[PDB]
Amino acid sequence: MRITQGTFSFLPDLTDEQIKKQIDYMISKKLAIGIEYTNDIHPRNSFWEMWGLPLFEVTDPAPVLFEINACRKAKSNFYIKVVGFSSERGIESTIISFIVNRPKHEPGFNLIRQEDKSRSIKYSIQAYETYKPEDQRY
Amino acid sequence: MRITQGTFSFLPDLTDEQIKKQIDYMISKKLAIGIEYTNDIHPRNSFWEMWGLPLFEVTDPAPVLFEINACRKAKSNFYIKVVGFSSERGIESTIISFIVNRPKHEPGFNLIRQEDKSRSIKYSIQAYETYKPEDQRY
Amino acid sequence: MRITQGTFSFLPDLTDEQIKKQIDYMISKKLAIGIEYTNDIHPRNSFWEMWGLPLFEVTDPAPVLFEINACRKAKSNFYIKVVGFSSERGIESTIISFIVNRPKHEPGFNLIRQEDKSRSIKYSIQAYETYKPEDQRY
Amino acid sequence: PYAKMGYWNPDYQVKDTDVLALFRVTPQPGVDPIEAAAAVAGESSTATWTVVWTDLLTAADLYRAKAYKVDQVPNNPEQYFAYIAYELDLFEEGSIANLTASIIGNVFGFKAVKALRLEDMRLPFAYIKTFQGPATGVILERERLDKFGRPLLGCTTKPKLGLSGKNYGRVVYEALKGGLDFVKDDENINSQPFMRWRERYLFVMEAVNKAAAATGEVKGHYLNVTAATMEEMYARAQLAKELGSVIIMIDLVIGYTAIQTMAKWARDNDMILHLHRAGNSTYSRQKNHGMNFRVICKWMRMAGVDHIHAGTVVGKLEGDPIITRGFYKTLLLPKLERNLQEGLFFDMDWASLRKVMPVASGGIHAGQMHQLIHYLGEDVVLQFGGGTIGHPDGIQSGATANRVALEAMILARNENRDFLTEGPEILREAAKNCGALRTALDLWKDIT
Amino acid sequence: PYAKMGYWNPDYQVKDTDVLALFRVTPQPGVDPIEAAAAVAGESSTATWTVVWTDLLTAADLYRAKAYKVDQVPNNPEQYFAYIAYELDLFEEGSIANLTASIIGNVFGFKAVKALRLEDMRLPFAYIKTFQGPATGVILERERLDKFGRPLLGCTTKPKLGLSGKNYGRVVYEALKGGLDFVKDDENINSQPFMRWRERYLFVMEAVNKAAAATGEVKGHYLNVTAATMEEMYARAQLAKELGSVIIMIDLVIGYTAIQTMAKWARDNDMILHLHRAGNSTYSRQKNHGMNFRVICKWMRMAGVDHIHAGTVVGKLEGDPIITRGFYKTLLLPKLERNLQEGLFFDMDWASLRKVMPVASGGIHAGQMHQLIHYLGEDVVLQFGGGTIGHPDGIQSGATANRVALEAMILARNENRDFLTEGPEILREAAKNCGALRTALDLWKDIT
Amino acid sequence: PYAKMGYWNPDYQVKDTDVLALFRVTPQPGVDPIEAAAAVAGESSTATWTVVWTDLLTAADLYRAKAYKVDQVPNNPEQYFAYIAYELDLFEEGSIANLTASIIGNVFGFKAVKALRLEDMRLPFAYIKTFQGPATGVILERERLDKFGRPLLGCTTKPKLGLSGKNYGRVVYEALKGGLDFVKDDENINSQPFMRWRERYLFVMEAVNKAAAATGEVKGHYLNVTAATMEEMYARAQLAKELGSVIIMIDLVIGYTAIQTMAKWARDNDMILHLHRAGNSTYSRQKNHGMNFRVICKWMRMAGVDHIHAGTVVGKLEGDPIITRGFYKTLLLPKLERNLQEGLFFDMDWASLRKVMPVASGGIHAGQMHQLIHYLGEDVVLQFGGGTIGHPDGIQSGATANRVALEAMILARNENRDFLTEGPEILREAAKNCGALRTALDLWKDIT
Repeated sequence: MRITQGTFSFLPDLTDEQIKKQIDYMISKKLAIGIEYTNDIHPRNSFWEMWGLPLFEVTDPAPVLFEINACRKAKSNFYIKVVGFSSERGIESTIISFIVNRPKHEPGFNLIRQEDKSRSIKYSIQAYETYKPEDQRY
Repeated sequence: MRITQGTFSFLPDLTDEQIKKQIDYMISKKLAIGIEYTNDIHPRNSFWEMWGLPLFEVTDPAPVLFEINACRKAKSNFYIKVVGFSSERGIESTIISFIVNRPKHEPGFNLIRQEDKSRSIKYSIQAYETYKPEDQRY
Repeated sequence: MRITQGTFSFLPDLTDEQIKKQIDYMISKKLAIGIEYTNDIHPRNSFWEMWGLPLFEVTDPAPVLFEINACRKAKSNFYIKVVGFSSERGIESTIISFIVNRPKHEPGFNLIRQEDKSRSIKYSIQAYETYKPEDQRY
Repeated sequence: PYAKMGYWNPDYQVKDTDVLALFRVTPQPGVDPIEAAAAVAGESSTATWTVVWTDLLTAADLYRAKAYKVDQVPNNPEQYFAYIAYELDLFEEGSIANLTASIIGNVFGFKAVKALRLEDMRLPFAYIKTFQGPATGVILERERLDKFGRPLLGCTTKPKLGLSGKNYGRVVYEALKGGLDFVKDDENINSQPFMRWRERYLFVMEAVNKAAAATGEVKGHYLNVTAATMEEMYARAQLAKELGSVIIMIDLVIGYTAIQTMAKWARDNDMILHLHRAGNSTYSRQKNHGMNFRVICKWMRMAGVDHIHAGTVVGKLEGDPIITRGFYKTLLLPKLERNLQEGLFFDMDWASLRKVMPVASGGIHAGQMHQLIHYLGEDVVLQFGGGTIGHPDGIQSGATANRVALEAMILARNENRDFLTEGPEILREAAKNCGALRTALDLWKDIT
Repeated sequence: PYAKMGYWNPDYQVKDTDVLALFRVTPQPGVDPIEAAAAVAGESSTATWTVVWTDLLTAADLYRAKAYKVDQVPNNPEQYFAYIAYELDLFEEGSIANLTASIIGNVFGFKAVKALRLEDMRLPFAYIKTFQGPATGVILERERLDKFGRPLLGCTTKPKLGLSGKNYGRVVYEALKGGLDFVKDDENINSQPFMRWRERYLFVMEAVNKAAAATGEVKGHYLNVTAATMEEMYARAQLAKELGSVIIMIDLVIGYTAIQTMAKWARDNDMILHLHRAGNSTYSRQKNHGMNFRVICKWMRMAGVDHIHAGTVVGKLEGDPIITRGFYKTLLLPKLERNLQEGLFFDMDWASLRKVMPVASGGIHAGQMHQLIHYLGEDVVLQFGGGTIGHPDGIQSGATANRVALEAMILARNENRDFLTEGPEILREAAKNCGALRTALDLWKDIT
Repeated sequence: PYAKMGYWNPDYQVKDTDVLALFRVTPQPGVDPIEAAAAVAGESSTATWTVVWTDLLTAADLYRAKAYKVDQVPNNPEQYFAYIAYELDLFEEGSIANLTASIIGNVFGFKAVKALRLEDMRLPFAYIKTFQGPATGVILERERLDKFGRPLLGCTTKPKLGLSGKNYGRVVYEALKGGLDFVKDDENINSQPFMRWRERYLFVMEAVNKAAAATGEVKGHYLNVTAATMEEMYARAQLAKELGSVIIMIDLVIGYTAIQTMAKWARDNDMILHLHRAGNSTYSRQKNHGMNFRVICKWMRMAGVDHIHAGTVVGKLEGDPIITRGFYKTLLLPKLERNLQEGLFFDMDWASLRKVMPVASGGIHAGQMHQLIHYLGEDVVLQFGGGTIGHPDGIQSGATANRVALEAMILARNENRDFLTEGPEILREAAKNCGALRTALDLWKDIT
């Protein structure tokens, strides 16, 4: 399956040309830019791993693309996303987050149903790769 | 003081001519007519004493006025009222009730304040004449 | 006993000269001036009877003293007080209230103790004169 | 394409269980009346804009409203009366919010109609029977008060706002002792920096019990329990009950779920519930758009309020006498008969739900008593205002003048005098014995 | 005699703490504009019709509303804009019912005005600060969903009514798994003989968790908790929380006290609260009478709903684009600047209250994506209808087509393409890689 | 390096919403005034000692306090007045603990300042509006007691500790019946081996009701509800309410969260809440370090106590008359005007929060009545001590002497006599008619 977290995940995976134009937009919006990666693709895994520190005051997409590519080489079989943080008062949060690398095959999620009172169920979702240690996924 | 229970108590006490015209109205409304009397004038004294049974199917005010006058003589120092009961479905209740006799002097009511939690008070009202036995009031 | 509601009740009863100087003060404070009277001296009897309407925009103590004296004659065996209402924002209330007439003898108050749970008691206080009808007190 | 989609059916046979709505419809310049009607049915029932196959997993026809009759309105060629029927099963038992959502949901914002006004509804007996109806109702209310055969009298505290809790209580005491049956909180007084709610309630109950003791009558003051959240309303309601108040009031703007919540509360707590209709004119006033007030009267009798402001025929709201009569009928009768002039478009049986007491206020005075009685009848609360509080002789005098006029008028009516014709004279004879009333007549004769 | 009674004051100096209202006023044929304005101020503040001496026991001027400016409206000589100021002390902190009562109380039924419409209000900072504002708000909502930089997508279940709890859940599952972020209950589905509420909730949560597991996203369904009484609403809300729903919905017809009650509940229970505006058009539609919808947007942001239907510029409600923009601003900005074309008559600071997510629905399709993005911006929930469920290839395909179009449009916008001009082509390029979307474009090109 | 890090800004423009603090600053021998000021701003806001990149994920400037003006203090070259501004958004609405933490947190232990004293604060209107303010307040308190136009009189039971519940009640009864409006528990009497709390309350209420019955006045005794935990305080509070006490008291050492908890309780339970300021002098006494008492008066009026000990000008605390006046102003006025001699450094509007009753105690006697009235004014509770209980003629006589002096002084003031100059004579004339007062004057003439 195809995991559809991310702003453009219903599109084909972005080319580097496409990514570069998204960095331009981020820059024009004055965002801090973070590159983050993970191999527990659970939708409530809020804290992916950080690839270095966010880049602030970026003025050219080049350094950003370089780190993205450095991350892809070191972590080719992890999901990797780019995140743009706005520091505008009242927002002070993420305003864009999209996937720039996927592992080659995504097996998806186990759905667990624990039967509770009457007819209610307590659900968990667990990504299949996380039944394996980190250094063995994907 | 003047007790103002009753439909016409803010008017002067009714003459017998006036009462007779109220019986006419009751009759035209097809009411049962009851004459009731009391010497505990508390506003929550819901059950005054009955002077005989209500009169049904009355067609002339005469018999009613006669009982009213019979009640006044026997109970001259009691309040006496005339009550018209409607049996119309959905009403089935009193639709008029007015005073036709008052005692000569009404001393009124004691107000009792029992102090309860914080600033709240539990009130009673007690007619002064009821500090006396029935056969000694008014 | 001497009832000590009122701003100056621990002083001797005021002379008319004294009262007049209190009206001067009220006037200088721009108060509405009310004359109120009662023969249920309970301390929680918040609503004494009104002797006419409060006097507004008074500029001379004379009209006020005249009403005070008119009230004393008509109600000589009632307590009578003078009350000054401030309309100043954030106050909007009484700022002075003193006695200008007392009945000739005050018998005082009955204390009633209703025994409630454990050792608690529910108290009432009842002025002795209110065991009598209004038109017979004092 | 609504008329072809099943939403128009001049043949449809209305059932006794159907909810029926009467809409006053103003189609867009080009669009056909039947198409307008069908659009309103469709848009408020199963209004999907492509074909959906999921419809076929259900008994689809049942959930479609049906426009089944259109007539052009008597004097205005550009308006039509559209009759629509809804299956009883579409609605949640006992729920005003569901009925409202379902009926007035989308269709007022729809484009193929210029304007749209819900005018009447036929609530079927079986639906009406799932509602509590008035917590108390006229009949028990009068048995509780021991007040029969005459309107009841009230007024709102003046100034509406600003008096301290103690100065507030003063006005209550004077008005009740002077002869009014009730005094009330303004719809705007809840709990504010100049006066919090608890001291108001506490002073008020001393006023109310003092006046009972002074007159020998059951008296009351509508304590306004209106608050931002339900728990806060319950706290206020609870204090009024604890202190023994006979009556509380709520503003219509708390909305329908809070009103049904309180109506249950009042039933279970032996409390009269007065509904203040504040805000209602924003949708009930214009003749071409919104909802007619009679439909509000139906919903509020179902929900279970005991009093509701229903109109005065004379005064600051000289509205149509025949339309107002229609409102009072809805509120008070066991059964409604269709009467086009009154604006009652359907017969309707009230399924023995209790009656609601109508309330007339808005620039009325004792000098109109004969029209008031003539138009509004006997089961009504006549609410005075500056009529009472600004009597030159004082609040007690203001109250007495009103009470004397009222009683003299009812006495005259029951004598079978032609009170409407003879009313000014009947007032004059009463004023002969009542100074307070003479002063009031003199003072408000030229009232324009 | 209102203009002479103190209710007109062109000199009055407005304070930062004053509540200010802007009314669109249509005087009676004879009556003067200033007299009309003063009448509206007077009638909604201290509006007594004789003199009362009890006023003098208070600081009377404070409790008087003041009409302080009148202008004739740009194109209609018979209408005036009246500006009125109310002292902050007149109102209960945190209470919409009190604000509403106080402002829109009597004045809509008053005779010396033909028609009257509340158009805007300036809520002062110090009053706004006493309200909770949105339980969740746009920013936290997106952090909860982990969905950033794009509108969110939803649709209402079709048929609105009739499916069994199990057949109902089927549609939810298909829609969420196909790409929609949300599915919702219709405003009319509460609990009815064809389907009671509990089985709906229970099937729905299985659908929702199944779709999370299928897509790797947080998904949700607005469970409608609308019910007749507050205790019944709490029971429904509690089940949604117990089953772990991310979101519930309420209908505006439950009324304001129940909405603030629920808004507190949602804040304390980590629940997104969607407000469905069902019924709003009865008073917000006509341009001459009632209340403008922007004033509702203000009150509902204060009360603390998280989403509210705010208008689509294109489709079954092609309303004014510049007026709609005004609505979205009210909902979303930290500060409002007066702009007469948008219908924002006052500057207004929102005192750091959270943002509400606007929702666009009503005959929209993927073929309009470029106008939708252009008009409505990025923080909006685009709600499809027959747009999704009646795709010839199935519900999942309907959903996917919408999601692909949305993302392709945002991608284009961020590339700085002229997406409004180039939009149909941008759609075509996306459809090259997406059959479901090609089918949707072909199918809804001539949509009239 | 604070002055260069953004924490010093002599240009900063203060907003109406900003919280402003005035600190009396004593820099370390070498350090510059501006650097001292900036350090205090920095150290209490965003005070990190290296660079942090996480700042840039926020609107960092908003969360920085700003030192915006420094002046050297009038007579002491080594001290500066530093003005600092904090954004309203930094604070939790209605929370004294948050305000306190935020303002006085770190900076008193900081090294680059020798000494530091918070002198005044400007609480902005919009923040003040989120607090309840006094449960009761002066105005309602006097309406509850029906006592107007004069100070109220009280005293603390002597011996403070040791009397049995029955012997304790004796003193209460004698004092109230003799003329005092109140008697009180000492701040040290809670529940101890020599006397547990319940029997004290039960004997006391019999005393209090006996004295009401003897005098015809509402009387009260501050029952001290101070206890180790909140549940224990609630138990005590609940008994006082159950027995019908008009008043309870709390010690300031229970701390701010418990005080706001009780203040809410007293508002909801119609109870006067007296705050005893025990312990306050440990930080409010020295002129160079700590917090000035006027800032405590502000916080406690916000939190919502009804009485607070505020100073006597004469007696065992002959403190500055002009500074004390400043305290009474804070407590009692609707608005504060900056007046450097009083120690009020900012204008401040109280946003219609209720007034707190100041309490004067500490070695006062009837022989000072004319200075007391002159300095402290009319809204104050004058608390006597050995002044009352140790009258040679008995407790009742002690009380009467105080009450006679008080009333005679107010009567004189209202006659416009020069009571300050003529006071000893005014006392002498009153004592002519009052033996108890003659004995008191003779006894306490040479009091040194």
